[PDB]
Amino acid sequence: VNTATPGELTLMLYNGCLKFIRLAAQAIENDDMERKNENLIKAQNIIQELNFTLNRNIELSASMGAMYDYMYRRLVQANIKNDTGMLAEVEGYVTDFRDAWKQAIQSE
Amino acid sequence: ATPGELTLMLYNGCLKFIRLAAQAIENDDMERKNENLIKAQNIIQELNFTLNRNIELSASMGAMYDYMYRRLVQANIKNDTGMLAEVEGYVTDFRDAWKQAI
Repeated sequence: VNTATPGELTLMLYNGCLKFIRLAAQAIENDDMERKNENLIKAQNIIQELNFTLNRNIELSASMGAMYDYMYRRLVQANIKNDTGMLAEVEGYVTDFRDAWKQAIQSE
Repeated sequence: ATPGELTLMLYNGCLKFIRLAAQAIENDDMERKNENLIKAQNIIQELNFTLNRNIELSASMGAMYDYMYRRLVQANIKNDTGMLAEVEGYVTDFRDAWKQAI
């Protein structure tokens, strides 16, 4: 909780993608078709996960980044003043981001 | 699998922790308030970092993701490990560059 490294999740997908590709190569060299297909399907899923997020993030642009900064800043300010009020406003913003993101998902 | 799930997951996680924090404050539970508020904060930085990088990589990285996707599909059909190695090289480069950004 105090040691979170911003950006590690994408890193994790990258590491996952590489393992699946490598496992896929081993599956082929050893006549294991089922394990080759499953791993490539998974390697493919990570790429599409990154692809989706990249594209949507480019559309949201820097103003969305300014939005995050604010929220982060507010949660810190709500944590120092025990202001459930500020948690309510931040919750209102995040709720719309999620619903909006949920849409962008189904929308394909 | 649904492309986009993981971010949806982060948003939902972030809402849970924000909500548990509101609960803690009312119960004068400073312990859990801090815990949950830091988690929600970590999620925001996680989303903020990714967004900032993705905008720097630009849409060109997007075309590269499509190609890689197609090469994998092709490599699966051809049982070609040379193609896998190719993609593996790109992903390793992108992962290192990201490991640096962090």
